[PDB]
Amino acid sequence: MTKQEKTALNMARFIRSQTLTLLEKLNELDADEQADICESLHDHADELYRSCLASFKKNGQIDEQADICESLHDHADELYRSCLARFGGSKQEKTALNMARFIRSQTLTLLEKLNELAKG
Ligand SMILES: [Zn+2]
Repeated sequence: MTKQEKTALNMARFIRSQTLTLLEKLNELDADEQADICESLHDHADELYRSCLASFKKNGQIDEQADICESLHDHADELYRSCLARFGGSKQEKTALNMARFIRSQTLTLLEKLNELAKG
């Protein structure tokens, strides 16, 4: 596996955990809709990672992974969007929001590094 691939792999796994850490915080606020969205988000992160391991162990010939990540970014964005439309203004809520945004960003750059990888 190359440094490129590894970084991209190391970014995917990181997202699998973050979706879990934020899922926790989301449950405490009883933000049921958001918690539900984060789940699909987490489920997409599980498929994306697995798919990348498969490729990076054979050959970094990624293609579907890029497609997935796109769907992962959509959720991370949707998640952020919904949180930005229903949260009050407390500390607890402030954190769950910035983490949501943080994820959105991490999924953006992931998608980038994956695309720059599908073109060789
Ligand atoms: Zn999972």
